[PDB]
Amino acid sequence: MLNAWHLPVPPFVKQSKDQLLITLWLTGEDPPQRIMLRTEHDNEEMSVPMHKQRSQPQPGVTAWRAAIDLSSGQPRRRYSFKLLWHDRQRWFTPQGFSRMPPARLEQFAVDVPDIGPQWAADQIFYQIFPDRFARSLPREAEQDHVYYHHAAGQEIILRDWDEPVTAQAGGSTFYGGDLDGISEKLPYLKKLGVTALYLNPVFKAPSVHKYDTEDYRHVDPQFGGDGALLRLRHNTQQLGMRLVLDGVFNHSGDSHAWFDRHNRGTGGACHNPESPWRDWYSFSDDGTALDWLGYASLPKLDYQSESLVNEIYRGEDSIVRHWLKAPWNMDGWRLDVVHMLGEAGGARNNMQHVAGITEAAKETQPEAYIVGEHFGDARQWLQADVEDAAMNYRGFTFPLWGFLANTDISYDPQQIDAQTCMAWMDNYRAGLSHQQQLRMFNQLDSHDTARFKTLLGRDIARLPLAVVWLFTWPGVPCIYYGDEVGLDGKNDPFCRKPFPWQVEKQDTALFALYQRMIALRKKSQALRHGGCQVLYAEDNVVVFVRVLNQQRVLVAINRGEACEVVLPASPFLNAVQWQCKEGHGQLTDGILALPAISATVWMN
Amino acid sequence: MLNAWHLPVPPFVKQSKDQLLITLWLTGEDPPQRIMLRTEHDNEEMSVPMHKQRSQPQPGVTAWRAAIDLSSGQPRRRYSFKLLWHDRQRWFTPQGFSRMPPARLEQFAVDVPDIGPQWAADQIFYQIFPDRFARSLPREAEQDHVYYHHAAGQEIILRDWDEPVTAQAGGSTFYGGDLDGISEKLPYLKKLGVTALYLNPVFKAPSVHKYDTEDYRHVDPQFGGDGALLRLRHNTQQLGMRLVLDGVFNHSGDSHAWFDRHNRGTGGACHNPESPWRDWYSFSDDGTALDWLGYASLPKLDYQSESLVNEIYRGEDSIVRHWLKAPWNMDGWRLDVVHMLGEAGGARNNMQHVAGITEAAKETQPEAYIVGEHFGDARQWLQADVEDAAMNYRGFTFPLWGFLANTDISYDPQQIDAQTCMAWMDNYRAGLSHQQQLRMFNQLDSHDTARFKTLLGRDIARLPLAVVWLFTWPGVPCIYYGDEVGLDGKNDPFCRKPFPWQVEKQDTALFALYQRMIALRKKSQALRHGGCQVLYAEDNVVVFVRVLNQQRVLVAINRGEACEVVLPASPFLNAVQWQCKEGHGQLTDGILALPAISATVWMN
Repeated sequence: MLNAWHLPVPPFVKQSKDQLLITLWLTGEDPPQRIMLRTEHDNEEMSVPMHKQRSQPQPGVTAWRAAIDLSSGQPRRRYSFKLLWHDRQRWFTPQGFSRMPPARLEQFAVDVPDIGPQWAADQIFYQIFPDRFARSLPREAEQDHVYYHHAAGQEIILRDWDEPVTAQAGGSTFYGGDLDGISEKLPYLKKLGVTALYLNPVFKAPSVHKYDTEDYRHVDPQFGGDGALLRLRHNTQQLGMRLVLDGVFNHSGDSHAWFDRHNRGTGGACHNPESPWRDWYSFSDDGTALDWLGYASLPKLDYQSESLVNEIYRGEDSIVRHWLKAPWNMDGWRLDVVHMLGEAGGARNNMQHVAGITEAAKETQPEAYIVGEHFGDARQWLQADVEDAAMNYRGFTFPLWGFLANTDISYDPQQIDAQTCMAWMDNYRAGLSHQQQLRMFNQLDSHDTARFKTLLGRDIARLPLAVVWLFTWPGVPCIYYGDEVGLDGKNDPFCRKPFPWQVEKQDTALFALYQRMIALRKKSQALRHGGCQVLYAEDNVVVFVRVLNQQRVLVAINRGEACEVVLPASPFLNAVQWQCKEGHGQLTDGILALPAISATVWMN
Repeated sequence: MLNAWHLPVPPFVKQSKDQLLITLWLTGEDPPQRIMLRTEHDNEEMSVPMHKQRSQPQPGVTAWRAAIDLSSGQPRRRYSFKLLWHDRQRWFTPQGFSRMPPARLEQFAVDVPDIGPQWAADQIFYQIFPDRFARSLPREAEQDHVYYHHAAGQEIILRDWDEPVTAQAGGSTFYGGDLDGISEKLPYLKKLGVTALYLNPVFKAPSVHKYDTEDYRHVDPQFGGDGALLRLRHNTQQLGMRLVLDGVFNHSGDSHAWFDRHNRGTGGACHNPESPWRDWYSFSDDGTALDWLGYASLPKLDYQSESLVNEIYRGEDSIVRHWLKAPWNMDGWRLDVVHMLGEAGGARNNMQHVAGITEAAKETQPEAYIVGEHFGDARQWLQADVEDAAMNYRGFTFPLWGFLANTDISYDPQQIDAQTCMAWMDNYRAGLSHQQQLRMFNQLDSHDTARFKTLLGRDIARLPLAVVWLFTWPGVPCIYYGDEVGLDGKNDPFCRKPFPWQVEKQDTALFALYQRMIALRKKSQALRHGGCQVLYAEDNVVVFVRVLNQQRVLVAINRGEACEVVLPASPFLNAVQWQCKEGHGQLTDGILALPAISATVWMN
């Protein structure tokens, strides 16, 4: 049968002068007479005649080649292939063959004038909640003084690292980790192979999670000070590492001097109407203020105020540009409820202010990396390019919750197969250009979820496969602290367990795994900046290959008993050297040999 | 066998005080134990417990209902169905049952409150090409003068209606219609049933197509005039019709004041580099300016110039707000090539500007209708709200062109069946909110395409089907002058034939069909404001039903040999008297008898 193949990578996609080169493969009976290239000359769907080539790239398969003039027009290079017969018309797309013309999002793409974080196309990220990771040894008296969380109406519970995580006082209990404990654990990671840290809020606030911001310009004493951070910034800089912080620009805390709610100080918008920032926060007729999802702890921010927009991002000393310029030069920003930051306490002109910030950043740090917290379809925040990347909860994580753990984002039953999954994945990704696929924030769990291991329930044996998949899927992968060491926990406040540093607690078996796929990913041009074409997905087996100029990397997942599979022939499976790297399976003349519950990896 | 039914209009989607109340129908074995309703409060996907209903709408009907708070949240509310059992999970969306969680912009969607032109779905449209529609008997003094079409390098050619339209001298052959000739044939239309006019380029231009606007502030002397455009308005206003003007806004004409590519103007940006209008266009280094698809006559305009931006839309007497104010009170615009409007002679910040002109058109005419010329996917723009609607070429016309004519957008080679077609149509709808689906500007061909009749080739037989479709599928129809009287043509120089007024040349049979359809559409709540669900999709047959509260309307086409059909049962299929309004299919209890090339229709 006729089959065609194309990936948005160099083998095909090769830049020469002001002409990008898109190439396609054709292998089968009744070939088309002509092929066209439907691209977007500056938002105008056109069609360019592709040429057949005397020279055959691999035998029995012909290659067809055309141009996209790059000297003019927008940077996103969108395109697709129109195969023509005399009576028949079949379309070839990322999502594969089609008979009905596809959508603009669902098509191969490339950011030829890529001006986005190019770094972070080859990184592993490590997520840490500073209060549950590492307690430093010389502790300033201000890091253990007990204070009152007015928000919760109780004083904070200082605890000894080894005390249990209780249901009570969830957001108020403190073990005492600090940026001095991460600046103390800068070696542990380097050896593990982490290359970049994602840092939860480290600005003055009352909670243990510090999302009820109280000032955006200074670091909490409990977390440390502008002192603890100047260190973790400078000390990481040497070791190659990268540092991105957590911001909350959708809301501050009812204790911020901006919207004081406890009369603990002065100037607050809550119980004082002529506050200079009374229009910076929204209040109804009844006068109570607009808080995030009924948490009185989190006053909503109204960006209609021209002044707010100066404090947050526009003005030269904006909170955004602030942590991104001298003396910090932080590596970028994480967006808290990025799809909720708007005006009149709603998402009014949300894309306006989201788009806004990322401009401001980009005048400060042209190379800075900006991530959206989208638990659902996040396509357009990114179709629009208001962000460099989006925490890939939809495209990567939740898809593995259904397949491997049999559950969804709301912890209900979810029965899917490999076929359903690989479609779901391939579909979302299809909406993103290749250079867009590569910067995604694909992780497996986080402080907003249970620990992944604890979700798998009775299939805990599958955790590997998940950690094997995590490093071969396109994008930037991340590791929430405690995961590499086989940590556990249900949802908050139990997914925030203190780290065990006594080897008698770690599952070092796991820890090895990271390192290998961590190193192998760094050894691989393929698994970092390479395309991906799903090769087999049905029932309980999954198979794909990352690909660049000559490097190829196959994978095979099985969520079932061991088995064999017939990889339909493919030009990707004719590599010169099937050098096994990971797993315990063997590829023998196109038949795949998998142990049960396997996650295998080949390479050249 | 489990199955479910829902469409975004009442009885299901029914407003109630400060709460929209959503309901879902269910038939089949193994009913699900719980159902949750996923809505978006400010881009936040939550869950709304559905309760089953005590009073079962019909026999074999279980119904579940829940609430959507309107006191907050954003206008267009997206929603979808998550059916839960104890172990599997099913999602219900427009496109039906599915296993994947639904895309955000494919979920059911309702605008409450509504913003755009509501009276829009109520219209039927007549699209007029002035110089080739109606020549007013009392010709003006200069209405018959001939000049030098520099753009063409020849003098413009004067001609009378019955002359054959020639290929050569495409932009120069003039037959003599005007705005008064339109006004005097308003009898002809009010008979046809039309309620609003789409008036193609009508501002001063030396060509015939008037895309090279040469004075945006006056009506051309050969196409009517300021007084004539205020007469045709006076009539429509009294007769009760609506007149929408065309906004040729991505570019100006190369003989226009602002560019003066001819040495017959002053200050023109072509051969005067310091002219205050140099930044109104982008140029290259060989002096070349950015010309619209290489046609020097329409230099593209550089929208990064604030100077232009007040002239076109932001400014008070901007060209946009001018004709939407006294004295002209136009009812809105049609933005020819609206997608390529942007900065650096390209689409840089395209969506920013499109919304700007559409925003300037409302601020003046709060009830304005703004429509963009989109030959392809307009989805992302429509999800932005930057256009109330658009020429629905890919959302109606082309789907139909594949099925009924077996042709594409640039190539004839194309074969589809009813199922392939119908998904295409449901897809594009899913991405569109209902308040917009009814506002989508359905037509079958136009001044930039080949005449439908000539596309049909040897299968002219099906023209009836299509005509039914045009008025019965959701959205507003726009009968392009000519096709009602069976006018022919082929391309941009042949698809604008002069309207034939001789009864003996008109296919009056065709005219009849329109009238009926137009009237049927005018009588029905359904065909204007009501939901639509395809009920059967196979090969040559398509069966669909528009629905509202109690009113129903069946339709059924068969572009092939006649046959019988096994109509799947449905809760809409208990109509009290399906009184045949058109077609010679007769319906016997869910068995449908469809004659060949039939366009049958019922109603109750």
